[PDB]
Amino acid sequence: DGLKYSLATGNWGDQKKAHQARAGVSQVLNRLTFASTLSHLRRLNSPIGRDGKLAKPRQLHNTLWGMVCPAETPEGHAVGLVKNLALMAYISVGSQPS
Amino acid sequence: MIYICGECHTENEIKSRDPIRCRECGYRIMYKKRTKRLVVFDAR
Amino acid sequence: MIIPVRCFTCGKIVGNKWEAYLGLLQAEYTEGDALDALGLKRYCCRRMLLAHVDLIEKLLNYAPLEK
Amino acid sequence: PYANQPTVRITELTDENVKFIIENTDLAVANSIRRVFIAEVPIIAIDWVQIDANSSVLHDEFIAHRLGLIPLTSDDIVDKLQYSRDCTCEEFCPECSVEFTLDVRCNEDQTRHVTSRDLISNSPRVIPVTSDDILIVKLRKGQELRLRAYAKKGFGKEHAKWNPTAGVAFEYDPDNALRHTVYPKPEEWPKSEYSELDEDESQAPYDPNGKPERFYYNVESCGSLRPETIVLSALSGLKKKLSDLQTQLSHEIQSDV
Amino acid sequence: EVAYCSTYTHCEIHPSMILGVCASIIPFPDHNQSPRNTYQSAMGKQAMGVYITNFHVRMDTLAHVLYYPQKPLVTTRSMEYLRFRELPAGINSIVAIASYTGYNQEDSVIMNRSAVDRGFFRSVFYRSYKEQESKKGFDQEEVFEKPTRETCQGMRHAIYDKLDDDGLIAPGVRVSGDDVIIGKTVTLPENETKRDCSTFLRTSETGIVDQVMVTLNQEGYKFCKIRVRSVRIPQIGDKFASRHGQKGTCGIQYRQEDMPFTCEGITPDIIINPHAIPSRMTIGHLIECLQGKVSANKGEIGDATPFNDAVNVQKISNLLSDYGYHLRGNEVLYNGFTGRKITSQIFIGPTYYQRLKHMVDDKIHSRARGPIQILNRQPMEGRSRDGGLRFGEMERDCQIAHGAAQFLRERLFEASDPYQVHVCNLCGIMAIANTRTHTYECRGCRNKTQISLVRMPYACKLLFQELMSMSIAPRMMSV
Amino acid sequence: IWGIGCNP
Amino acid sequence: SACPLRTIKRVQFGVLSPDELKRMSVTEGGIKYPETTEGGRPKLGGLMDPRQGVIERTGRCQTCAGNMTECPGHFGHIELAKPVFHV
Amino acid sequence: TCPNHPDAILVEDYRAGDMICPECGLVVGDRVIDVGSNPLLSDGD
Amino acid sequence: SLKQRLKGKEGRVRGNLMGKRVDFSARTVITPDPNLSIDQVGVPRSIAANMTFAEIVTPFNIDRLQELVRRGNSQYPGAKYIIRDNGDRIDLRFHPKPSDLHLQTGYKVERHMCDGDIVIFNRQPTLHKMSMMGHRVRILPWSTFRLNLSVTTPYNADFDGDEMNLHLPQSLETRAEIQELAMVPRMIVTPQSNRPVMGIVQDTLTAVRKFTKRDVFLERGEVMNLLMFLSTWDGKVPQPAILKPRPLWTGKQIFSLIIPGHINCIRTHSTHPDDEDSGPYKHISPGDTKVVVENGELIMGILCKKSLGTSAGSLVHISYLEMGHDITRLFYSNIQTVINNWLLIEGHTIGIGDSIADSKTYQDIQNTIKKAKQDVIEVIEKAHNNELEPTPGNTLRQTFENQVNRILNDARDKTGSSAQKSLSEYNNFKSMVVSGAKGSKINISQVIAVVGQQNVEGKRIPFGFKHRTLPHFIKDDYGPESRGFVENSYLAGLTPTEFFFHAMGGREGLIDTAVKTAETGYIQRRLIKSMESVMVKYDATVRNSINQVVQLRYGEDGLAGESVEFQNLATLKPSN
Amino acid sequence: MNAPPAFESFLLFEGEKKITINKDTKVPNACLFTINKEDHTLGNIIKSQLLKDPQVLFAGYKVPHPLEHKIIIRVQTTPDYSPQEAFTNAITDLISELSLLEERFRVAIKDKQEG
Amino acid sequence: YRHLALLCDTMTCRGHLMAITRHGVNRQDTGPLMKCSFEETVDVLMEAAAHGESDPMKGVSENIMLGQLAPAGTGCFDLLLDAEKCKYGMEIP
Amino acid sequence: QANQKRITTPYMTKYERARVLGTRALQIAMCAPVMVELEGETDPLLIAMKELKARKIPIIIRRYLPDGSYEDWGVDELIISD
Amino acid sequence: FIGKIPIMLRSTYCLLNGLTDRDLCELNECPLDPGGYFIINGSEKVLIA
RNA sequence: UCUUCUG
Ligand SMILES: CO[C@@H]1[C@H](O)[C@H](n2cnc3c(=O)nc(N)[nH]c32)O[C@H]1COP(=O)(O)OP(=O)(O)OP(=O)(O)O
Ligand SMILES: [Mg+2]
Ligand SMILES: [Zn+2]
Ligand SMILES: [Zn+2]
Ligand SMILES: [Zn+2]
Ligand SMILES: [Zn+2]
Ligand SMILES: [Zn+2]
Ligand SMILES: [Zn+2]
Repeated sequence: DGLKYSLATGNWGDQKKAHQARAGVSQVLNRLTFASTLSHLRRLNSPIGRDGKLAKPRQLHNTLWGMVCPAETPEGHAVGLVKNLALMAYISVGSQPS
Repeated sequence: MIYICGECHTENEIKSRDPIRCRECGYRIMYKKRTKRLVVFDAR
Repeated sequence: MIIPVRCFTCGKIVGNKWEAYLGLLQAEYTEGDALDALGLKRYCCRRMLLAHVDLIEKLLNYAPLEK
Repeated sequence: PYANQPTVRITELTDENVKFIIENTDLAVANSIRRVFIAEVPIIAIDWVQIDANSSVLHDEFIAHRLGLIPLTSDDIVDKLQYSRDCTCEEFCPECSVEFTLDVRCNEDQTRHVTSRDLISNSPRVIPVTSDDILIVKLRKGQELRLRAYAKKGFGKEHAKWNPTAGVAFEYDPDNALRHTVYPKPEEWPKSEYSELDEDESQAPYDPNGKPERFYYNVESCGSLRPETIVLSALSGLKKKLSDLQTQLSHEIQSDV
Repeated sequence: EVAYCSTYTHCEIHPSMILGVCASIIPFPDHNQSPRNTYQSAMGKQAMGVYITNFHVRMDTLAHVLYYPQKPLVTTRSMEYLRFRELPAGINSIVAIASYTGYNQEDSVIMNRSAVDRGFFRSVFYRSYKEQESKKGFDQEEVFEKPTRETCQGMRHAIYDKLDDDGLIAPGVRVSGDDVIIGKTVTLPENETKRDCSTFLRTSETGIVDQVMVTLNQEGYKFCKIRVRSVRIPQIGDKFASRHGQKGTCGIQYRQEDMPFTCEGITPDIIINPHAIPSRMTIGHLIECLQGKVSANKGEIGDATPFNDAVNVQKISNLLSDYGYHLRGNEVLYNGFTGRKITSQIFIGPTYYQRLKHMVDDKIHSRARGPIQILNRQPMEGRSRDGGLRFGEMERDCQIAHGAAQFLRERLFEASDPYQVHVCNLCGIMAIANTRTHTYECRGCRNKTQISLVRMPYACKLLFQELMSMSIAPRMMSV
Repeated sequence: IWGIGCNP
Repeated sequence: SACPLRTIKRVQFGVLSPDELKRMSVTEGGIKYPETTEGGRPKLGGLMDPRQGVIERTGRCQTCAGNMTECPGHFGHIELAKPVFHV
Repeated sequence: TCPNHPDAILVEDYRAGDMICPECGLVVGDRVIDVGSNPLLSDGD
Repeated sequence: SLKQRLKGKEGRVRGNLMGKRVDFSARTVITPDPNLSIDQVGVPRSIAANMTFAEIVTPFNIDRLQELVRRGNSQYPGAKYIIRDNGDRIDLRFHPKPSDLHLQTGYKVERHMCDGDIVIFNRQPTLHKMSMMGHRVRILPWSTFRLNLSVTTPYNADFDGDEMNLHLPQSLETRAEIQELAMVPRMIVTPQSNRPVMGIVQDTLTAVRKFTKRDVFLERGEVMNLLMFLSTWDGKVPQPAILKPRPLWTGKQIFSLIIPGHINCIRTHSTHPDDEDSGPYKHISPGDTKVVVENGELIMGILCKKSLGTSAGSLVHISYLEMGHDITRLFYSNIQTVINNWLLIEGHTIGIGDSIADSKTYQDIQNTIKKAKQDVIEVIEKAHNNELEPTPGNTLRQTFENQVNRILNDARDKTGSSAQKSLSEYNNFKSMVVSGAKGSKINISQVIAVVGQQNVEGKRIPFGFKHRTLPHFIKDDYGPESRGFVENSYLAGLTPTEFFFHAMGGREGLIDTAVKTAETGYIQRRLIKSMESVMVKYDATVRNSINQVVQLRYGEDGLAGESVEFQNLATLKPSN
Repeated sequence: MNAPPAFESFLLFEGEKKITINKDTKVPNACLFTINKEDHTLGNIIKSQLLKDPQVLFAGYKVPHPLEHKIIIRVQTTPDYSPQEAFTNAITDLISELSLLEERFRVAIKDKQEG
Repeated sequence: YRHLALLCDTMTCRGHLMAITRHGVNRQDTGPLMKCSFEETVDVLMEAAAHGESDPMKGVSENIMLGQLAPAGTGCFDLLLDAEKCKYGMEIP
Repeated sequence: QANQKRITTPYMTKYERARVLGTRALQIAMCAPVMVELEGETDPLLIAMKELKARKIPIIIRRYLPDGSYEDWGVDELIISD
Repeated sequence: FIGKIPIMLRSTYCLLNGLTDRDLCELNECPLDPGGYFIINGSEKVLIA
């Protein structure tokens, strides 16, 4: 139930405690077009609040060359706060340091 | 009141308040058959 | 999903030409040569056959809902 | 104050194409004839479909649309047939319609291509331009399509299914002499197939007195009607439209006075 | 070369891989303005096409599938890995950038009605409705059956004839708005028989039932999903966009006779205003039209990788010059209405146009004396609930600026929440009032004579009562 | 996108 | 309906007197029962008081024949055992 | 409860939310639908 | 809590009292319609059928309302309800007794909305007063609201998925208020800037420039067709400007018939040479600029954004100020119809042939860029040798950036000017820029010559990586390409690094748009709340609700803002 | 949902007149003809033939709205000629032109085949 | 200039610089309901209740809230019927 | 106030014209007698416009000065803003 | 037994892993479907990074 | 209560 709840609701935490829960994770997949499905799967979400209008986290940074698509961002209140991976980008799964 | 079955595609008549299970396969996903009344389609 | 009857722009019947186009492609004709042989001359008609994606075969792969 | 006397020369006449030149005619008349080719030449095409069984991947309305677009031979019977609105009988009768019936089931493992040849007409004259074939739908094994359809007379102004022609080519003043189109760079533009100029000269010298005349046509048919018959029927139908206007105008003129 | 760096340690595989999935479908991205590529990335997510090949099996809410998808005539090499050829979203359309009748002005688009009749940009909309027969209630059982007006005390006057014995409409039956897709009945505890619990079609759906399925869900209760199919012929409100950020509705539809025609007989499927291009600087659209003309004539799908250096406009122009057309892609057009050559030569070429999910039928709403909310006794909100449009505070400020006091009063009081209250004259607090008994008395004063009727919005009455519950007394005195 | 004095 | 129609020309704001609250409230003796339901539905001296307001969209409140529209609702009072500061 | 029709069944309506006498069309009740609006576990809490 | 309910937005105080959801309102997508007049709006039939305006039965209109009652809800020009004297409402849909259908004076029949019904049209956000204007209703057979293109500028609406709200007044009093205060023709001129709000736009502006050129000559039949779409034509064909050899009218001659009444106006075309006024040919203008209208006739000049647009002294502004609002409404509509029907003959297009320039121009642009890069290199070498001297008030880094930016900007502008020289008369980019319909000289320059420097946060592209903009460039590279200068044009295509830098600039633009919307909304609301109650009393003093005198006379001269005009005193400047 | 039926473009609904003749008060010897359920096809031919007539001072056709189906034709003739007469004669001339064209097209067809 | 001068005059009318904020606007001695519509809301109402403030009902927002006709244009004046003129003229109906 | 010493503008304000025409039209719709002979005018608002042109509307406008006094201008006395 | 873990589609622990396209068609699952989403309560959910 | 779009 814990795993199922956190996936279904979109709140990352427990049922009793929503104070530390992070909303916006586990959205329903968009199936309007195959491109929408693919882009929804390859998506990054910056944790900066949408309500704050400070522009530094939104601007495209030089270090996003080849890791994140420069053009593909939502236009509106989340410009630059939602990003899509580039085609060749591969996020590291992780390894032991031993 | 004839339900086509997803798994084995065999029509099974089901009465009201009867379990939705297809005989000969046991699948629980049934489809209602196409209505007998006919609809005129304009080719337009 | 299936080759359209009657090319949209002019209206020439192009639905009878899909299998012939595929066969000519198998005969090692270039796509332009196959379009020329089929009689498609205006670029509106050639767009129909050249850009068609036959998804109905992929749909036919699935087993029928009723046998 | 009287109509110009037009002339016609037919340069090419094939099974699917007619090229002709109309001379000593106004531009408005020529363009209206071109327009009548597309929108006001009556043809018989399917307009009513009752689908009994459709197990194909394409949905029912998809099949109905594709059936409507299939051309049907209407060379001579279209003049005899009456519009469904004109016919006194309720719904459709052999005088006002033609009945097509299609029954195909795929029992072989190989995919069955439902083609226009599988359409069966009660009237021998109206056939789906078969005498390859237009593919209505492809059927997997165990999939069945059975339908019954009626075909009505109509013209392209209602729906494009009743458009006799594939492409009507209309061109006048092949070498720009009336300067109806002003080329920014005359040299770049390709010469017309009907152009009479030498290769050196891109445009003919401007003729202020000249007016549009000697209009060039190229009418291609879908096989529903003979390409000659499209032109003749268009001329006759435009003549009928003008005559109906004249009758109604006489009624109004007499009634007012 | 002239020495810049002699210590390169790595090399890029290809610069076009910086772009993502949605931006990779843009042809000639480097020839567009940057905001336009950003806008196309969002519009391409909303385009219509076959989303997945197993769409017949799937029962999804709000599924659109285009009749005749086509792969782009001008395609990027990176599109192959996105499987855009396999599942395209859009149709190559002969597009003329011209001002024809003024109906393509702003961002609108003139579309060919004859092409629309021949299947151009036709789509199907599937909507699935789910209902669960819940027996969890102690004495409440939501049985699936066809409700009967005489048998069920609670019922509705919408059409119930469609429902079969099981309470589920059979596939292949047309359903118009306000028809009963599923009939369900909750047995009513006899405190001392039936409150209707059927599900009704969304207004103006006007579709034919495609599939009806009956299963058992996770909870084990009987589950029924019904999918309704509606074909969607393009109209004069539907939104169409190219791959270069140019979005616009369909201004008007002209038949093939009315559309301008080339000498060959080709009439544009879509006419877009020339005024869209310059300010937006989407030259990629123009280069795509040129490459599409060359590709359709040559018979090879054109290459539009972002950074190529082997494909230039001049090379495409020469290639087109070989095929008998003007090198820059312009064509002499004839006016459909009169037949006269248009003096300017119009730029015509094939361009991949998409059809977005936003359609006028789904976005049209009208409200007139509909249901009201419980808490505020004000009109509902939303198209589904027949809600009225909100008259915001900015709107009321505009009306104040106009000086239209009575329209402001109608819109903010009479149209929304008219109400009447009885207020004691001696004390501003409202007083109990029995209209049928015709006795009106005020508590706290022991006064009956001095009571006055006051017309106020119900929201204002609620505000005053909420102030009273906070111990504030909003004593409204007529004097 | 033009210059420092223009627009971005 | 017999009362003349008047338009408010002045709104006077003041803190409600506890005595005035006692007199004005239709509920007498306060809300003695936390439960909202007695005799099945209605709990006299409870949170859901028939005299306080119209219930179920068909009933009539005891004080007036509201029929869910005419009645503006009527206030009730709770007599706190020991006084409490208002926030 | 149509005043001119003793014992008349008033048909419900969804468009405006009212019960209307079917034989004369009189609207009895103007806007009287509005919105029209776990008991198993435990009890009243 | 109670305070929580009242306090927040969407609470009782603001979300349910100051604004609230309303009945008799409708919303759908808007699409263009050049044929509709300025005041007309095209309403779909379903929206018109749902919305009803109650009409009182009078002895004059009893027959018409009786026919509407007989038609019922099903037939479109029908009546949904009958409201009797008692207040009883007879819904006609459910069967009404034939006795009930009978009408007498005092009954109120709720007819369906018909052609000519005044409605209020709104588009959120409602920034200014012109965003809610009263439109007459014309029912047309599709499901989109259709409004004239000139009316788009007040609403700031284009037809790319936009939507608008339709509110139908339900009483004769409020209908008269809208008719006489908020109708579109009455609000052509804004009091904000004493300029006309609405002007000829898009195809009609671009085509009016071409129509009004000296070159345009119209033959007899074309003049017939153009005059057919002129609503105010006297029925008299003007005598052609060229009687022989062949009778040929001129574009100005036909446009003079559009001009209302007798309006006198002198304006200048956008391409007016500065030296022309001083030198000879001042009145016989060689370039056909200097628009002059005498006695409501276009003597000379090429019309453009300045003459027919939203600016002070425009022909439309002089029409509203002199002729009145009604004749000006007809003026707008007639310009649109006649010019749009001429555009069918002439036509407009945008193609790649417009973007491409002569080879010599391309070589000149390339040479300018070469020498600019050399100059930036020289400045860099001066900075490295420390020969550069700091500008007063600036650090050496700031002064280096200043000089480098000056060099790059001068090169950018020079390349743009060369590109603009290359443009021919037939070039359509130039047509749209010159007419003012859309675009700018900057856009042409970027399309043809050089995109320009990409600046983020007011500086060249910053060093996101350690001391270098992108991993491909060498550390400590202050040269033109490294810091963001895009040498290639849009037609030529941006190199990959330039593509990323251009994306950075465009992202800054998008972010600025998104931020500005919210901040400006807050400012606007606060201003309105502070000054909402201030008004001109019958003393003509401007007082608030407390009756405190804000101003003794409005604007200190007691005049309204729309009537005033710009004028020169002419006693001030001259010498004694 | 609000789409007009396709047959509405060319079919007169009951009680609609194909031609209505209303005189023009502004100018002498001018009549304004309204043709219902017709399009540019008929209007352009009629206007052209009217313009060919020396006695017709003015002749033009206008479709008031593309969504609606109507033609308005304004004909002004010299005194001693009537606008209605000009309209009738224009229709007769157009019919004669079309008939002659049909005969010559049939002859051309017969000559092209087997010749 | 009228629109600029009006804002400047409203801000500096009282003799102390009145910011267009909750503080400056709400401090001015307007009606409590009008203050309630702008920002502070409930707190303004509580203070007004404590001090026994009375709303003059001369403001536009206050009349809008209570559903009465606003004192704005078309509400500044009150129309009265003219009996003598009603008697005169031709009373056709 | 007295009939003398009227300080308000002689011209009818736009808002007064709007409300007078609307009110008179509402009265005409309720079968009030119409002073001006109608030439086949059935719409109440148009008849009200005709009456306003003839200055026969039977309404007297009471203009409230900010000091609390009122000045009663008849519709006839006021100059029409048109 | 300590519980149930939702399974991302077409991952190694899903039933669809290592299945030929014909077999995916036999299960009425599209060969081109990317995977990478969980089916929780009948709806496909995607964990945004 | 959320998320996602549309301006
Ligand atoms: C032109 O201004 C409009 C309006 O100001 C209104 N609007 C839009 N979004 C918002 C928002 O979030 N908040 C508020 N308050 N208003 C908003 O939309 C603005 C423009 O936006 P755009 O720049 O995308 O318009 P294209 O230039 O893009 O037009 P294409 O070529 O696609 O048709
Ligand atoms: Mg827009
Ligand atoms: Zn089975
Ligand atoms: Zn074609
Ligand atoms: Zn028959
Ligand atoms: Zn009291
Ligand atoms: Zn009560
Ligand atoms: Zn009754």
